[PDB]
Amino acid sequence: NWFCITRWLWKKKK
Amino acid sequence: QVQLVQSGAEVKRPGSSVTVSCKASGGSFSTYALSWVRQAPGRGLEWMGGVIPLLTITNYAPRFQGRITITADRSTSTAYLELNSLRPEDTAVYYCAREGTTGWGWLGKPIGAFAHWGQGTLVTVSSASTKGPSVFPLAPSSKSTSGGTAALGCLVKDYFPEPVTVSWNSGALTSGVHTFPAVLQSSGLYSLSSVVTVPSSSLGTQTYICNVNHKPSNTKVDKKVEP
Amino acid sequence: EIVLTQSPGTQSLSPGERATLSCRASQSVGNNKLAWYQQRPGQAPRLLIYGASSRPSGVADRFSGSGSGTDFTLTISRLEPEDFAVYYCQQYGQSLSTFGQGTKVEVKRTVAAPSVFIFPPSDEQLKSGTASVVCLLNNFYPREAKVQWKVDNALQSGNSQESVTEQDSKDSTYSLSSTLTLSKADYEKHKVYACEVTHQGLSSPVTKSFNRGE
Repeated sequence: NWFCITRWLWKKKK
Repeated sequence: QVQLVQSGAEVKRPGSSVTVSCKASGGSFSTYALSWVRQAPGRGLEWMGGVIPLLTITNYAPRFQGRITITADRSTSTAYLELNSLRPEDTAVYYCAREGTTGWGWLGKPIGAFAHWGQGTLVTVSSASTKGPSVFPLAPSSKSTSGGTAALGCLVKDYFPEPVTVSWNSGALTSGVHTFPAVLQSSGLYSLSSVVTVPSSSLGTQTYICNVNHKPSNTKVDKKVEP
Repeated sequence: EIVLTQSPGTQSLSPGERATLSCRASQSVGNNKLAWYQQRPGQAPRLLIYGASSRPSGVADRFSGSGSGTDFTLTISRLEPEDFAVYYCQQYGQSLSTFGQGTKVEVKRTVAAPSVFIFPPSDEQLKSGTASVVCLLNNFYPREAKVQWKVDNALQSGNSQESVTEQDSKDSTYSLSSTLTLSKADYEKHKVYACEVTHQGLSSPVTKSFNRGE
């Protein structure tokens, strides 16, 4: 889901 | 504090292309989803597509694939929407919206939903040429010279494009004032009327003037309305 | 391609009242990613609830959202003056996001018959070869109103357009304009022009008219 990408990017960095 | 500022109104001919911009400020640009939503006059919201700046990850709605291009310049925190082969059906206010962030602050984990919205950009798609309106008076009835209320107004006809603004007595008169939604006539031109109800005892003493402004044509008209 | 259904499309409610809005999805909404937005006339939408039930900071608590799968609900414990507007639900459970058609919440108030006025075309317009006759229904409620144009008592159809204002913020009424447009030649062919209005607030239909060039 495209609307999940920023969440995953944020988690990957956080 | 996320603020989105969009470029100004546009008027295009069918088949032409348009590019609307959205400059963000007051947060980080790259790591947050930014979408484009549109709304035709008097209709519902329609999600068109979006982009994640960091890797220019775009996501287009199938209905627009081929006609739509969404870009984003990280150097200027500005996103763009390019729509080609315009059609009158594309006449609408286009909004850019950025997803919100968890709890307080704005560096929290994105929430997907659109919490921040630009002011909107009205894009008109028509073959009509820019034209200032003609203003005609809606003369108060003689059937009500005394006793009750009297109504008078101005008919603002055949102008293009939207919008047009109307005031009464340079803005001094605001109560009982009704400016109706413009109607797009088959001629390709817009039309609307502005009315106001006043005491009939006031017809013989107070002058009434409707100030019509149509910036798109740099037109300004002041018309006195009387019995 | 999730289709969102919001019904009724309109609800009439009194102030201070509680409101519950429905939103049905053709298929299950992924991760319950359902959101609700509020949009007032002339203004951009505003996020009220996301994640089907999370209320973002800066949003009064009288706003609550619930549901999952394909059924969802927005609830407004008490309708404040500023809460009367249009509400849209959106699902972002998949790459192709969609919105419902929206539910509009208007202020239900007592019945108010419209005050009717008719305006003949101005001589200034006639000269250009066109005749616009205008009928005005002023400050009435409810919304439903039937405006019939009659020229020499002959019912008209297809040659008039009407527009209605948004519910007045102060008295919660509506106003409507009906414009009959004719060529100058056609206008000159008849004598009596009349506008007939039917409305819940009127015991019997009201007619306003004038004799051309009189």
